[PDB]
Amino acid sequence: QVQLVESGGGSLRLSCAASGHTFNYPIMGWFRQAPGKEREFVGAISWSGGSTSYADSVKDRFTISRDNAKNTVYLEMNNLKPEDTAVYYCAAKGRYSGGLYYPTNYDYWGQGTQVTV
Amino acid sequence: QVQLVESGGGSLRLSCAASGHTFNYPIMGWFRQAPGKEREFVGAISWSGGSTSYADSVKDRFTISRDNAKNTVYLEMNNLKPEDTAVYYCAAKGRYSGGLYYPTNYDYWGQGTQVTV
Amino acid sequence: QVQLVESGGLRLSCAASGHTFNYPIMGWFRQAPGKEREFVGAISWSGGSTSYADSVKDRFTISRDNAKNTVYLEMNNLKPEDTAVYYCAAKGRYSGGLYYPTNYDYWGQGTQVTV
Amino acid sequence: MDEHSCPLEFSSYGYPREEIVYQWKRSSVEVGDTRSWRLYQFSFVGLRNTTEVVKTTSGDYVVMSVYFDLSRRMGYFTIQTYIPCTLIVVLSWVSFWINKDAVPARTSLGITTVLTMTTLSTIARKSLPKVSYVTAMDLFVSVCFIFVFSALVEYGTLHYFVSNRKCLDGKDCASFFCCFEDCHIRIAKMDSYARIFFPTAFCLFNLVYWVSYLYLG
Amino acid sequence: GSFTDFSTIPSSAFKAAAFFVLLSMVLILGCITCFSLFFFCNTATVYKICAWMQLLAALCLV
Amino acid sequence: MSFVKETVDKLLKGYDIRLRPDFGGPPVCVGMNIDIASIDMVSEVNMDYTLTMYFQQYWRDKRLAYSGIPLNLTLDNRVADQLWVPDTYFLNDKKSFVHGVTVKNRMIRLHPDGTVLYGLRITTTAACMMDLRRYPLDEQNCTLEIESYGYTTDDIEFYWRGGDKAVTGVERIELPQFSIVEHRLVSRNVVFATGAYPRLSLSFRLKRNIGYFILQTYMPSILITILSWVSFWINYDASAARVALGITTVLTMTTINTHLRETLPKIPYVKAIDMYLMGCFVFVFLALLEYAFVNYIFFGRDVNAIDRWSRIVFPFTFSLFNLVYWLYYV
Amino acid sequence: MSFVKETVDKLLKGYDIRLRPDFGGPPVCVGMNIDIASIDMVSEVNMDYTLTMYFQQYWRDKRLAYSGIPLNLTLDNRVADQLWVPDTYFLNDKKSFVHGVTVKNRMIRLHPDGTVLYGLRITTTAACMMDLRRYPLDEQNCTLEIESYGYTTDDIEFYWRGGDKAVTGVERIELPQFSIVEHRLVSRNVVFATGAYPRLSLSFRLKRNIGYFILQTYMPSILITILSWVSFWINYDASAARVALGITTVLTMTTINTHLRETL
Amino acid sequence: QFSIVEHRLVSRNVVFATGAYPRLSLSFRLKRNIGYFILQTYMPSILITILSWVSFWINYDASAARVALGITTVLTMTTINTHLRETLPKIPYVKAIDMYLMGCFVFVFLALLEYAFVNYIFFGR
Ligand SMILES: *[C@@H]1O[C@H](CO)[C@@H](O[C@@H]2O[C@H](CO)[C@@H](O[C@@H]3O[C@H](CO[C@H]4O[C@H](CO[C@H]5O[C@H](CO)[C@@H](O)[C@H](O)[C@@H]5O)[C@@H](O)[C@H](O[C@H]5O[C@H](CO)[C@@H](O)[C@H](O)[C@@H]5O[C@H]5O[C@H](CO)[C@@H](O)[C@H](O)[C@@H]5O)[C@@H]4O)[C@@H](O)[C@H](O[C@H]4O[C@H](CO)[C@@H](O)[C@H](O)[C@@H]4O)[C@@H]3O)[C@H](O)[C@H]2NC(C)=O)[C@H](O)[C@H]1NC(C)=O
Ligand SMILES: *[C@@H]1O[C@H](CO)[C@@H](O[C@@H]2O[C@H](CO)[C@@H](O[C@@H]3O[C@H](CO[C@H]4O[C@H](CO[C@H]5O[C@H](CO)[C@@H](O)[C@H](O)[C@@H]5O)[C@@H](O)[C@H](O[C@H]5O[C@H](CO)[C@@H](O)[C@H](O)[C@@H]5O)[C@@H]4O)[C@@H](O)[C@H](O[C@H]4O[C@H](CO)[C@@H](O)[C@H](O)[C@@H]4O)[C@@H]3O)[C@H](O)[C@H]2NC(C)=O)[C@H](O)[C@H]1NC(C)=O
Ligand SMILES: CCCCCCCC/C=C\CCCCCCCC(=O)O[C@H](COC(=O)CCCCCCCCCCCCCCC)COP(=O)(O)OC[C@@H](O)CO
Ligand SMILES: *[C@@H]1O[C@H](CO)[C@@H](O[C@@H]2O[C@H](CO)[C@@H](O[C@@H]3O[C@H](CO)[C@@H](O)[C@H](O)[C@@H]3O)[C@H](O)[C@H]2NC(C)=O)[C@H](O)[C@H]1NC(C)=O
Ligand SMILES: CCCCCCCCCCCC(=O)OC[C@H](COP(=O)([O-])O)OC(=O)CCCCCCCCCCC
Ligand SMILES: CC(C)CCC[C@@H](C)[C@H]1CC[C@H]2[C@@H]3CC=C4C[C@@H](O)CC[C@]4(C)[C@H]3CC[C@]12C
Ligand SMILES: CCCCCCCCCCCCCCCC
Ligand SMILES: CCCCCCCCCCCCCCCC
Ligand SMILES: CCCCCCCCCCCCCCCC
Ligand SMILES: CCCCCCCCCC
Ligand SMILES: CCCCCCCCCC
Ligand SMILES: CCCCCCCCCC
Ligand SMILES: CCCCCC
Ligand SMILES: CCCCCC
Repeated sequence: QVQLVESGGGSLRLSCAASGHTFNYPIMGWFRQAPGKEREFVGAISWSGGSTSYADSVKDRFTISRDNAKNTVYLEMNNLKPEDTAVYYCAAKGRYSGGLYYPTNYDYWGQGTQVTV
Repeated sequence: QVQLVESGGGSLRLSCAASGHTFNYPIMGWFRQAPGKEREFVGAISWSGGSTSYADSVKDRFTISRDNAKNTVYLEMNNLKPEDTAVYYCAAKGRYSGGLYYPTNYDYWGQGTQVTV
Repeated sequence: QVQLVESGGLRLSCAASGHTFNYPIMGWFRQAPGKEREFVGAISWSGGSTSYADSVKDRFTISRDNAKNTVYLEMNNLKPEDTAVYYCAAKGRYSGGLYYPTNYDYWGQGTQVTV
Repeated sequence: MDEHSCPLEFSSYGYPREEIVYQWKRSSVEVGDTRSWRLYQFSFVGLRNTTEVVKTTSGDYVVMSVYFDLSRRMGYFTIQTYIPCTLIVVLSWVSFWINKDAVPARTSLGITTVLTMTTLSTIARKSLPKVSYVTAMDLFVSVCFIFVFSALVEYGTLHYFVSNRKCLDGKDCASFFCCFEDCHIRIAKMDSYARIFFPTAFCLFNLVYWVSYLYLG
Repeated sequence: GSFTDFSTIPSSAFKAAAFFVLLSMVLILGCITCFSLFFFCNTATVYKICAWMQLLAALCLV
Repeated sequence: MSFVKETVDKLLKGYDIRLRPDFGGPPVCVGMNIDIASIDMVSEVNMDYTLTMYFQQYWRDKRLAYSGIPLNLTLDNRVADQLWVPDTYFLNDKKSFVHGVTVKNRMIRLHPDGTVLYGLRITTTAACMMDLRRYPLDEQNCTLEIESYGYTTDDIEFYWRGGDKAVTGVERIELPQFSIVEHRLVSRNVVFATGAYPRLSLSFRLKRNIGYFILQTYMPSILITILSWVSFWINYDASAARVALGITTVLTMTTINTHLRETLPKIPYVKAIDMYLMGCFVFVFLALLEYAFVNYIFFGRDVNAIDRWSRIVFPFTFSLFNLVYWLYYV
Repeated sequence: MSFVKETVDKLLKGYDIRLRPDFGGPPVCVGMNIDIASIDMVSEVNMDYTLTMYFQQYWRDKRLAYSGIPLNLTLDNRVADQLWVPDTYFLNDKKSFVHGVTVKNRMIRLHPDGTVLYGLRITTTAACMMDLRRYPLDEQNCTLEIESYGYTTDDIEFYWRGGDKAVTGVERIELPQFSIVEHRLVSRNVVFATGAYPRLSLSFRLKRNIGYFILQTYMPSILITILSWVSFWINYDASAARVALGITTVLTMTTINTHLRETL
Repeated sequence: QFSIVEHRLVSRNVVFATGAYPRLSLSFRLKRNIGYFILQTYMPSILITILSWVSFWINYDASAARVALGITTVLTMTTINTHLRETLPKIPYVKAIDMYLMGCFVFVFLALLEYAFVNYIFFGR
């Protein structure tokens, strides 16, 4: 039972905070849905916050960090493109769940923050 | 990464010093390139320094040594002969690389030092 | 590297010097003129176990001590057939049976005894 | 001071009672020389055979069980824990007979006694599987710790109070019951009380403890 | 079931009953110790001390 | 007897052990249930737990359908090698085996409607990641994940036979240190690049019992801190007594910490028990520092005002710290 | 149903298990893929780490090509004895096994073109030498080396299928003390006397967490040292107090250091 | 630690209701080697016990010295006895070394009790 709240939205910094049984859902990731498009993978990060993995289409211009004293993941943006406009969602996944790139393996989703550039 | 520097070019004792992650590349060895003859294996010494291996042509005359004061690897050239003239290199090898006598297995190489006597 | 020096005209003694630990079991052999070496006895590193040949049972005994001279052979009930030179010998840890002399290395200097 | 009945059960894995039925032979279980058994820290008391029909999901299965009764031997722990703890608690009472003016001596005695009790308490829970509940020997060690702590606090109170300070066939309900009259700067006699009060209480507890586990446990 | 374990008592009412009987036993044992206190303290105070102790034990037991 | 033998031969004759029941068609549905014999070890140092169970699986194979025999043939276990069985495996397992005494603990039973029952007595050392940040005031989630290795949801389907009553025997488990609070059964379809794989999950929520730590850890520490408070009430000039009492309390605290953490499991990161023990250590250290201040100020160079403040401050501060600790972690 | 059975029977007929594909031809290009599940029990005393993974090998055998069956087969265990597979092994292993419950965790999948996929579920104990001269502030670099046993690079050529995306599931590892800072993939040819053998390598960088040690080990010793310093403010005339404080501080330091040795 | 003193061979037919069954036996008599115990476990206990006797020669008015000596030798004896439990084999059984350690503990306890007696009698009331 984990609840996610997304904040934020050239240089942006989203902060998805989690509350509840976060240890049961350590692998926390970011997706984005452009309007009229299917949801796509953007990034993922582990419990220790040192195992980031980004999709090839958003590599070298994104960053993900984590902190556990205040349970939160920060998505730090960089030089954007017009295609980056979308509703960005934050999700959590449990150990022994499956692959990262598919959204069905993620249980608890966020409300989604709109970003336009 | 490790950077290897050679000096000390009768008896002319060479000196070979390493800087960096020298632990990841424990074994270091001496090779020589003569004019017109490819690189050949002169000797090798391990991390502890209590074990060494020399080639047949140069056995019983040279004594490689290890001190670790400045990551130094001495050679102790002795009983020199005119045929034993060549640009000497000192190189480092990884823990799992294979044979000693083959230059291809060595990763980091020195610039080389010329000895003529 | 073990050097064996044995003495005896009766209590025969054998002193082993060097890396004696690598050659724990040590023993005594005999040979008379015109005859081949024959096993007399053997003693192990601990000293609590012994081995003797049938021909020298109940008569000759072997004992071990600390320090250097760790092999003593006590001789009782001598016979004219016992006239021979006796050799001290040492054997490695992982080697064959005691009875066979070729398994032994670092032989000692044979002491002559004539009843 | 615990007794146990270890079972050993067996049955057909797949064949229910309507397919295979085990049966004990007359005096089937044969114990060899009971002196030839490796039972240390435990004494064999006997055994017994049983049989039952267990209702599992697959079906009804005939289960045959042999129970072995084992009684623990309280020889190791009598010399390891019970006797040292009792002797340390006895040593705690030595302070009551030392002169009160020997402050460093009594303080060192009490605190080092507490330290020794702490050291002894560590080896208490070695053989057990770190059970949450409290066993007998743990309770004994805890009570001994409380006695030594109480003795040290008693001396502290004595030192502080002696050194750092200079209507119906009865009577008034308050005074007939409560003896507040002539009551108190008689703290100086506390050691004289403790010399009888601290030993005696321990004995009572000790007595009850052993009874509560030996004859009626 | 044993008083040492507190995950085997059927209900907290039994826990409270066992606790109160514990205090009763402790109080009566304390006065039995106070029997040995007569040599120093006067009787008129020691009898009162056990009177109060026994009354408290009675209240705990009831 | 001859009829049954010929029927069994006919069933096993011309049988392929290499095509799932209804190969070309809807996926085969395998209903599975477990009987937990015991949960023996729960190791935090290794972060796993040992579990013995009577795994049982049920499927329907029309190739093994027989008629005229009004009974459920419980065949010898070796026939499992001659029949198709699922490729089920435990995903979060580190080491497991099937017991083989007196024979291979295995079960094959062929009902006359093609329904095959397959049973195995299995011991598994399943991984259980743990969060010992509130240790010993912690509540873990251990799990067992069951999944098909080769086939996917389009070929094989898993479901808990009997709903929530599939897993039995959990109530009879008596763990020494933990207490089983709940068990949950979950069924999912994990999506992979190749396809969706069925999965089942059996999740226990263990709760640690704070009865050993309260008796061995907290009580000695509290009493030693109280003894430092006793050190406060001694005369200022009696330096030997106060110094010995304070330093021996510090030594006792170090002894408690060392022996305790040696006996307890070693987990290399911060735990609540460490914070409590270290708070007690800091308090006993502060007591001796307070005596040093008293000795230097007055005796070095009758009211003893610092002692008067300390007598009230230290018990109050320790009570406040104790309440903060027992509120934050409980 | 029987058609695929006779097809696989025909495939097995005329197949030489002892001979690799294209004995005289160019080397078979075999791709490796790994999906990690745990690096639990990174032992410092034994200098090894236990690793669980799912390990696919991917190659192309033309001898096993079939047509007329668009379905890709999953013919597994009879094929595990009746087909040639690479002789891949882990060089720095100390003890390893393939999980066997409920069935043997192995999978052979064939394709009409002749492509073969061979998946295993392997738990290994791979050696990892550690430089503890800066412990507990150390940073280690463990490795898993994968190599062909007998065949030389002119016969078998290893490569990381998918490039840097070959190894997956790195985010799933959660060790108590260490934290994976980086993972790297390398492909080399090691030159022995026999010849140049292929090699793949999967390296992890592990950074140790310091909080436990500073909480338990260092600044408690600092506090005891301060308690030793407290002796200087005590009056010089008092002898029992200062001597007792100093010697008991020495005893406490010895106890702390010795017990830290006893669990390290 | 051991030393084979003597070894024996036995051959016999064990009698049972089914019938006589052949049987052989190879026995060794192992003697444990002292020196890792007499120098190493017994000697420190004896030295600590001898140290406990030092209190009888110190003056009776030295309360702090004698009390500290007695209680600290008791503490050291408990330390030795507790930490030898993990040194020796973890087999709960009343061994001889346990009796020796218990005797030494009783002796140091009696020394401290003797100091209590003399302090109460000759110094206090
Ligand atoms: C943990 O510790 C371990 C050590 O214990 C660390 O391992 C080391 O990690 C390094 C990365 O951090 C690795 O570096 C990379 O090594 C590669 C090895 O490749 C070998 O083969 C290469 C060719 O292979 C292809 O060949 C052709 C290509 O067309 C085709 O057949 C195939 O495609 C083949 O795959 C080859 O280039 C490399 O080198 C040597 O070739 C011959 C050998 O006789 C000689 O020319 C040289 O000896 C040569 O190497 C050296 O010389 C060049 C000269 O320019 C120097 O610049 C080099 O520094 C070196 O001294 C290999 O034999 C490399 O391919 C790879 O190259 C890329 O990166 C470098 C560095 O930026 C660039 O210079 C290159 O241009 C290229 O972009 C890179 O060097 C180490 O191999 C690896 N060591 C071991 C023992 O495994 C590990 O990282 C640590 N990790 C953690 C997490 O802590
Ligand atoms: C110990 O800790 C662990 C930590 O992991 C914890 O694990 C979680 O436990 C909870 C239960 O407490 C699990 O939650 C449930 O999941 C059920 C299964 O969900 C899947 O299937 C849904 C469709 O149902 C079909 O599922 C299969 C398909 O083959 C089969 O059984 C049937 O065909 C069945 O119809 C599917 O919708 C769902 O998808 C998720 O994501 C999609 C979007 O991607 C979203 O649309 C869904 O809503 C869903 O979030 C998933 O794939 C699920 O059925 C169950 O639902 C109940 O809730 C609904 C309301 O949501 C009620 O209407 C219904 O009546 C049930 O009450 C519930 O959601 C969770 O999955 C575990 N975590 C993991 C990682 O597995 C343990 O519980 C802890 N235990 C203890 C004792 O402490
Ligand atoms: C000189 C003076 C002498 C006299 C005084 C001496 C000192 C005092 C000595 C003993 C009394 C100890 C007080 C005990 C109070 C706490 C006791 C307690 O925890 O109650 C639990 C109730 O169950 C439940 O709801 C489970 C939840 C329990 C949550 C309890 C909160 C912790 C409170 C922290 C207490 C702080 C004070 C400790 C000081 C010693 C019992 O289940 P436990 O937990 O055992 O295991 C789980 C179970 O399943 C094991 O079988
Ligand atoms: C039998 O096996 C073959 C071989 O794996 C399966 O073919 C695979 O088919 C899928 C679906 O088209 C391919 O996925 C595609 O990948 C490309 C490249 O990433 C992507 O651009 C496409 O959008 C699509 O996702 C897959 O690549 C292909 N396999 C290979 C090796 O190329 C076939 O589907 C299997 N049979 C059945 C019934 O699934
Ligand atoms: C195995 C040990 C056996 C020892 C038994 C030795 C016989 C002791 C019997 C006690 C009676 C006695 O000896 O009287 C001596 C003094 C007299 O006191 P005073 O009025 O002359 O000041 O008053 C005393 O009684 C001496 C003080 C006794 C207090 C002993 C405290 C230690 C005991 C603690 C455990 C209860
Ligand atoms: C010192 C004086 C004043 C008070 C002493 C009280 C003693 C006798 C009390 C305190 C705690 C008690 C124990 C508490 C729990 C149990 C478990 C039960 O299954 C048997 C009785 C037993 C073992 C009790 C025996 C009596 C006991 C030891
Ligand atoms: C089989 C032996 C069991 C152990 C029996 C107890 C050993 C003897 C203990 C002696 C206690 C002496 C206490 C000191 C005061 C007399
Ligand atoms: C096993 C026989 C019955 C129990 C024997 C217990 C002997 C040791 C008890 C410890 C001494 C308790 C009494 C102390 C009196 C001060
Ligand atoms: C004057 C009360 C008795 C003092 C004797 C010393 C006992 C010290 C123990 C700690 C008790 C602290 C209680 C709070 C007092 C303000
Ligand atoms: C007569 C003086 C001594 C009295 C002491 C009290 C009795 C002994 C209690 C153990
Ligand atoms: C270092 C601990 C002792 C410091 C005492 C400082 C006293 C100074 C006068 C307030
Ligand atoms: C060994 C116990 C203490 C020895 C004291 C020495 C006394 C000397 C008497 C002449
Ligand atoms: C652990 C913090 C203790 C602070 C006491 C003042
Ligand atoms: C901690 C108490 C300090 C008092 C200073 C007057």
